[PDB]
Amino acid sequence: VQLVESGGGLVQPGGSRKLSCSASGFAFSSFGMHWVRQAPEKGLEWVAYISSGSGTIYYADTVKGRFTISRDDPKNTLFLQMTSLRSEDTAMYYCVRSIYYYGSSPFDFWGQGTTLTVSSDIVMTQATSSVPVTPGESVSISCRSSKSLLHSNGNTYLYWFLQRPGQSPQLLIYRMSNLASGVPDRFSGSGSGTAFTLTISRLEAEDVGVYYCMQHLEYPLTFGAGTKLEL
Amino acid sequence: IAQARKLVEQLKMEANIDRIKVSKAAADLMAYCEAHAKEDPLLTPVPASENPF
Amino acid sequence: PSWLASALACVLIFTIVVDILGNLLVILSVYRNKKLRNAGNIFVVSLAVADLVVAIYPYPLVLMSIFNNGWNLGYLHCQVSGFLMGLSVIGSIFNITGIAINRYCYICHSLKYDKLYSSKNSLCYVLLIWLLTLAAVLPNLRAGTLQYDPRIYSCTFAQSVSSAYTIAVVVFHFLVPMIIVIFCYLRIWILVLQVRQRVKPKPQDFRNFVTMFVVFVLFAICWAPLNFIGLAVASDPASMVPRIPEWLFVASYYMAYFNSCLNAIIYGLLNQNFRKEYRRIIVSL
Amino acid sequence: ELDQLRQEAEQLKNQIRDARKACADATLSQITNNIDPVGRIQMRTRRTLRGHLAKIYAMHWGTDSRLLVSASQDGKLIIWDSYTTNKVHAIPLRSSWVMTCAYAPSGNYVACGGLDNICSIYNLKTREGNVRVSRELAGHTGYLSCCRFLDDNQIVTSSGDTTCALWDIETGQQTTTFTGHTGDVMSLSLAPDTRLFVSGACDASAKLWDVREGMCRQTFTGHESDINAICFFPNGNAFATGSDDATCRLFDLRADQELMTYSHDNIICGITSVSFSKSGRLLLAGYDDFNCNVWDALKADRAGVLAGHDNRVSCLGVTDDGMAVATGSWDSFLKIWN
Amino acid sequence: TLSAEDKAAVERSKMIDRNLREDGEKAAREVKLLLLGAGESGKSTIVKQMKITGIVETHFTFKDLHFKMFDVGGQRSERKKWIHCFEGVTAIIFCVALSDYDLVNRMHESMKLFDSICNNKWFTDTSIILFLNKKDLFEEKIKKSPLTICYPEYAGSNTYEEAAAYIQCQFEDLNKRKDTKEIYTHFTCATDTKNVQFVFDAVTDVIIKNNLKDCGLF
Ligand SMILES: CC(C)CCC[C@@H](C)[C@H]1CC[C@H]2[C@@H]3CC=C4C[C@@H](O)CC[C@]4(C)[C@H]3CC[C@]12C
Ligand SMILES: CCC(=O)NCC[C@@H]1CCc2ccc3c(c21)CCO3
Repeated sequence: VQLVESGGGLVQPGGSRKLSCSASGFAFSSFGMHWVRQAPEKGLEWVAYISSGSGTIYYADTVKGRFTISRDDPKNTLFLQMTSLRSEDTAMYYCVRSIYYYGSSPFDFWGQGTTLTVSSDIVMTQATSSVPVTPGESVSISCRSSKSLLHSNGNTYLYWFLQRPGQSPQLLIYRMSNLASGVPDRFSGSGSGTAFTLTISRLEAEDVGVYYCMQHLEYPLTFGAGTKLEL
Repeated sequence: IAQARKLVEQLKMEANIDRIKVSKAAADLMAYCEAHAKEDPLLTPVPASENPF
Repeated sequence: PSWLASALACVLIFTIVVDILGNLLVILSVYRNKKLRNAGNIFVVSLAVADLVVAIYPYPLVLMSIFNNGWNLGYLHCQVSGFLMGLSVIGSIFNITGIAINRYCYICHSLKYDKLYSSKNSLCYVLLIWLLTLAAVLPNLRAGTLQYDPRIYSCTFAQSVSSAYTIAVVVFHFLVPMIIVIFCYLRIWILVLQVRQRVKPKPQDFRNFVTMFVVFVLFAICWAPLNFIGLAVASDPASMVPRIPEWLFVASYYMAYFNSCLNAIIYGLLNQNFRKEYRRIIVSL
Repeated sequence: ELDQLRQEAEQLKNQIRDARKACADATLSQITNNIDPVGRIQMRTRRTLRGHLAKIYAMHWGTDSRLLVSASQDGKLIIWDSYTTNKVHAIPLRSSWVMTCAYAPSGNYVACGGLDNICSIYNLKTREGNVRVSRELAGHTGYLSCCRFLDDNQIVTSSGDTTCALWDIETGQQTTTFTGHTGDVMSLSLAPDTRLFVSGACDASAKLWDVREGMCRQTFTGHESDINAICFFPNGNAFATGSDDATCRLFDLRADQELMTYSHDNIICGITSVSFSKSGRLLLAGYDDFNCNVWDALKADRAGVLAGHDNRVSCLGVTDDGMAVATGSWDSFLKIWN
Repeated sequence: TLSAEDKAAVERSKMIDRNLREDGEKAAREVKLLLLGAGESGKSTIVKQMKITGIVETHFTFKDLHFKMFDVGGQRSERKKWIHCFEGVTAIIFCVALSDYDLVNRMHESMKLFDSICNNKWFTDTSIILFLNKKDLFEEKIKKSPLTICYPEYAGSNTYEEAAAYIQCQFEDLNKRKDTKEIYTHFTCATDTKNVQFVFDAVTDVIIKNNLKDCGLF
């Protein structure tokens, strides 16, 4: 799979810019696309979502109306038209693919991200914003939600992401229990409603970074502040 | 001549295998049916609380 | 005459019972069998509902009126029944037409049928048909042409009040929905005959006409007499109404009433898809 | 010469029958005549999976007892979500003539085959998102009857060439070929430990094979018509057998003889599919009477009738949880009864 | 109520159960056929004419019809146990060798096979397209050898036209459900397109009758 996006750069406030993403190596027509920005120093933030077949489209309240998203199935290309860009719109716009069915793993693969520089809801809070760690240790990151995330059907909508330094986020655990494909079995998620833990066993190099917790119970999608790890 | 030999060999080699009494087999089947009867949602109508359909 | 009233009452009771029977069986047939939920069978359902809508409220009212020899009800109770008779007598005839174009399509322009008559297209076509029926029935309230006729004992469409509206009703409840049906079924029969003759190179050939064309054009026979009487009384309402005997008038109004169940019979029992499964309905119900 | 060998085979069969008679002392009805009847069981349909546009021929549950795969002649096999009646996947087929389907115990693969002589393998857990054909297992010269997964790397298939064959998914070549049937194999059931399997053919015989070496252990005879369905007892020491004689028969692996026959004077049509319950107390048989009959597997009494289908019930399966049974018929409908 | 993912799941399961509708519509519009007959009865020649391992599927578009075709004789197994798979086929193309009436007799096996096929429970309403093959060699074969050897209960002229007409009449009465199904018999016209044209005409007749029965106009 390969998600690469382009079209970023400098722009004057209130202008218009057209972000595009080139998707290859997978059935783009079946996957639902997301746009997730990340401020230069803040955490990640959901933007918009388009479903398979362009049926249902959702937007974040901060970008509703001003931002419109469209997809090009036969050319395997995703667009995000932006109108009236504001100062707070400067961020790292990632492109995320998500397939929704029974047993699927949404938000599995993430793009690179375009550099854009401009010159009611469930709120997530992470208890600790920085945990020093050492090789061979086992830490448990804690994340809390305003509302209990355990739905009636029994699926608790939590997602754990990992931000490598200067790289793209990777899904680790979806729905708090299920490990993503390609992720080592060291990680382990558990908890209950509004109380979530991520247990890392025998953590090693290429594992330090910032960890985000996601809710998919309802739109808009919100992330935690981000627990940052250092050696 | 090969087919008849193969059939004879197969019948001979499958003839000499251990048999149990039919009554013992019936008792074993009844014991299995009685032991696992409590965990059979088809036999006894499960209450709607535990019925996923 | 007592014999006249008795025969008219017998005609109405027969019509009511057979119409209710047929309409109920055909609606629950489509409700039961998934194979019968074809996009082409929606029009048959619409025709059944249209025929049934007077099989309950208005027909018993006029039956009691004959049994009472007088309008023993209210004014509003009269224009609410005339309105429903109008809806039935226009919706049934429009749904017969809709079925006509539907079948021409299946059996002729079959290559472009899947998209032209899809489920969404058929579901918006039946609603369009019903909207046309409602828009045709509605204007008589402002014209005040709905009133109780003592001769036939019904709050029916008065053919003498409005001339222009009568001739418009004539033109779109009998010249068009007859020409369309004639064209559709004649074309289907001709196409079948051509397909048969393209391969190999008589009593069954005639039988066929009898069971497609003649059977499905039976509706245009029942309304023809009173729908010509309407034109006659629209030509000169002052003098033509005394010039037409009440014999023809009543004989027509009961033929037109009988056609309301004739339609449910020819599109009901006369369909092998429903006929074969009718006996399953009786055992199940 | 060969006459001597034929006489030796005849006397071996005679002494085998004599040994089977000697071990026969009391039938299952005599042992269980003191048990209480299960009573009139009423099982009402809870879900109806629609979307197939042709007479279906196969269905198989997943090990999670929520996802089931069904195959029909419209060239499509669909994996359904039983709880919500959702079609998670729809995999087109190269050949629309499909007569069997399988769901891998891990759930990553499905198999299908038919008149095309190929038991195709499809990959579900693919990073590209779509379902791809992993391997096409060809070279079995006959219409396939029942593909069944052993693991994610092995599969057992039965064809109309009177031979069953254990394959290897990654190599594409059959590890073992089971021979001995003189009629077209039409059914196959795997033991719970995946160590043995039994198949039924037109010879009115069910042969108990062994996966390890391939020799046929026991041959069960007593039917008077071809065999259309086979299913083990949950204990794994017994298996039922459905045929065209309108008689389901329960066989014993250890006693090596027929145990009880399930017959009713009313039913005279064949049996297309059989199964069992979690406890094995009752077994469900799908007839051509357009209905499924629930037989008390310990008293040969018709416990109830699952009459909800308008055509012949091709196949039916019971979940691993034992919570529900899903039956499929030629009217292109799946009914989950409970 | 439904969650955010369950709504997307049902949207997926509604687009999947939307492409299936178009797939089924395409499958219904196209025409399916069967090939049956004795060994070396002329299946290969008709297949190669109309074209220009268990199932030899054949596709050929003619006059805007996909014309799916199945040659099943490749695989040898219980015919009665997969013949219900082909129920609902538009028509059965049956190939008969006219000149094979004397070799071992094969016309008796051909007529037995035709009787077995036409009287199946599944093939009740399915019309049968009948082809009579190798008539050219048949003419000289009956010029040299008498026809009475194949048909002892026969008395008539040994000319081509009369013999062919009698064979057609004899084969056309095997079916008992004469009212429901109709047999379209044809003599192959060497290397002309007339064979494919006749197949198209017969399948058009079957489709028209099936559509009439579906509408209830029958
Ligand atoms: C099959 C189609 C033509 C319908 C056939 C039924 C019609 C034509 C028949 C059946 C019963 C008949 C009616 C029976 C009684 C009367 C009363 C009197 O006023 C004479 C005419 C009238 C009103 C008859 C008119 C013709 C009639 C309505
Ligand atoms: C000349 C008209 C005619 O002969 N027959 C149509 C009269 C029918 C029968 C009863 C009724 C009630 C309302 C209405 C209509 C009718 C037509 C338009 O609105």
